[PDB]
Amino acid sequence: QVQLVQSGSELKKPGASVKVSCKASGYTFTDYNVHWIRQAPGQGLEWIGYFYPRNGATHYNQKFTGRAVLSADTSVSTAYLQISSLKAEDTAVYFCARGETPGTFPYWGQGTLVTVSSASTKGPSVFPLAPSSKSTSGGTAALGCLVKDYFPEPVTVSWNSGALTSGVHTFPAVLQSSGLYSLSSVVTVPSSSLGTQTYICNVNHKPSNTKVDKK
Amino acid sequence: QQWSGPGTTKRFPETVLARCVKYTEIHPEMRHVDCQSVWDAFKGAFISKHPCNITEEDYQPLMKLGTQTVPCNKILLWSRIKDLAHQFTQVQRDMFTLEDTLLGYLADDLTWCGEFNTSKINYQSCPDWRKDCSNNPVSVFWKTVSRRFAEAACDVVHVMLNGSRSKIFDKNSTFGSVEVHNLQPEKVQTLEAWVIHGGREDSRDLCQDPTIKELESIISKRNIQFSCKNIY
Amino acid sequence: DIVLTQSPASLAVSPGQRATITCRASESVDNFGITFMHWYQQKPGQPPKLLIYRASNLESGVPARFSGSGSRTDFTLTINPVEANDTANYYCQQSSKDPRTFGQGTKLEIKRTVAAPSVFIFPPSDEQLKSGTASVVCLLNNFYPREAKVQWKVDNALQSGNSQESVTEQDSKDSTYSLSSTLTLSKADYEKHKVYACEVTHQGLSSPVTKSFNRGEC
Repeated sequence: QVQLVQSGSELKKPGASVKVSCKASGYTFTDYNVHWIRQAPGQGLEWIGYFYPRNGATHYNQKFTGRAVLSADTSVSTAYLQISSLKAEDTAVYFCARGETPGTFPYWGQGTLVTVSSASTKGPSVFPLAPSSKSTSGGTAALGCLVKDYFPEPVTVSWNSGALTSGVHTFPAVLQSSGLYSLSSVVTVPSSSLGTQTYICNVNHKPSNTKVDKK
Repeated sequence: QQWSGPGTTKRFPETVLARCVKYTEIHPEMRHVDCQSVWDAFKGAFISKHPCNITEEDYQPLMKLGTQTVPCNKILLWSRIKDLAHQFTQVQRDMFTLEDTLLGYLADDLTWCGEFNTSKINYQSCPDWRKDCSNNPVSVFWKTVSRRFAEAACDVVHVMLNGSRSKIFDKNSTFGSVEVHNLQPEKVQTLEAWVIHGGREDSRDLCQDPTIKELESIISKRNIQFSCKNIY
Repeated sequence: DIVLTQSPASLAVSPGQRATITCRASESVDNFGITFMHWYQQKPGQPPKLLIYRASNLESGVPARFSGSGSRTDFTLTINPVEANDTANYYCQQSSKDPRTFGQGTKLEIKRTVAAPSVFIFPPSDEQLKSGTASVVCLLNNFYPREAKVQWKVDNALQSGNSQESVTEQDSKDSTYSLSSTLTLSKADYEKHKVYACEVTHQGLSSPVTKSFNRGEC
């Protein structure tokens, strides 16, 4: 089946050059175009410019001219984008997009968050947000994991190694007064299963390589 | 050589610049191209050459500056009539043809000539194909673009073939010269060639008529399919 | 460019009723028999699945609830049987000229009859009190249709400046909001006081419920 897969999130410095790479699977690479489309967070969408992989024929938007240099590889079937000499206002989400013509976009990649700052990455710390010691709620008891201190944004706390999905109430990574991000991934679970099934929360922060666990 | 033909039409670079400007205006193209530079590569393809000494490698800078991905399966081969081929692609704009391609939309219904000595358009006279020589650059361009379009054709072909002549399928056309040799039967399987009873038919036993029976005699020794639906 | 602005800024429709998310172009995008107006539905945590493109064509795989009418000036997107899983942004996008700028979006939300909160409170852990700062949370549920705030009471002395708020988005089936609110004192200001209660308020409530716990006696 036709699909697309693009590269992961990147914390850039001011002045650095982004290099997003996609990968086209399910279809022959020489037939259609590989567009790029921005999303600044909480904002609207913004077109960059599209590559033609049949003979290398590029076309940019008038604002991004010179900064954007599209390329590809016809053998490995990977599309590209490069924006260089970055700065702090340009933090956004980019997507690779295939259209049936220019002017439509049916098929997409999954998303790439690029963040421009100068500070260092901070791995998170976990806290067992303990359940209610006055244990009177019927079957609506809850325990959680107070997670603090991200410098880069995206995390997907796996809680019980992915299995825990029902009850998981994860909050947005909201910037705390200190200056990092923090949320409170909790679990609304049956009071019986709260004491029975051990709730080993396992977090996942990919730019720090941090994989800690807590019951 | 030069003479005994209708020459180049009036307003040649303005109609070349306008025509494909309508192409980058209406179709959002997979590269927005320099319509001016298209005409400079067209000028360098044939200008101030000997009309009956034009080969196919003179036109490939234009063909590599007009590289489309003409959708396969949705294709149409035409022959003989132009007005009913125009009506059949106006009912069949889903199935893209040579009057819907970029290069056909550039040089559709145009003829060009040029005197050998210096940089001028020969506006008055023209090398005819039978009467002077069949190496004129208009037939060179139509041979090159029908070769590329019939090679990249695929799946199901739907040829319209009129029968108003006594020869329904003549051998010496561009159809029976390059199109039916490079129909490429590894991707094409079934060939619903659609014979027309318009005009004056040569014989009865339609679809047992002899030239379409010669095309029903399969040229491919893999023996890919032939079919013949009629239009009454 | 062509600049396009989306004329309803928000919506709040209960399911079974209809909605209309329109936009207005500055000039004609409809030239030579083509109009270019392509709507795009984007749920959060999801790149936009394509909707009505060239102002008529519903794409295969999309439900037939959607009916979009494009023109040279007026571009409606009406959804007559709206469902609970439609909580998304609905962008518009032209492609007539070579600038291909989008709209800016419209936050469609789903109107639901206002539930009661279920308040929880959690004291900070022993690893929290041995690691430095401390943090008391007031986890709610079904509580934030843009209504109101928690209110902190530290030994009946209010403590502002150090109380954040984090709202989750609307759910896909039951439409459940919730809210964390931490209070980040030091070790000394946590060990200065005894009662650490919080007083929420809701439109779905009729009394301010105040959960509480003593300092280290839970």
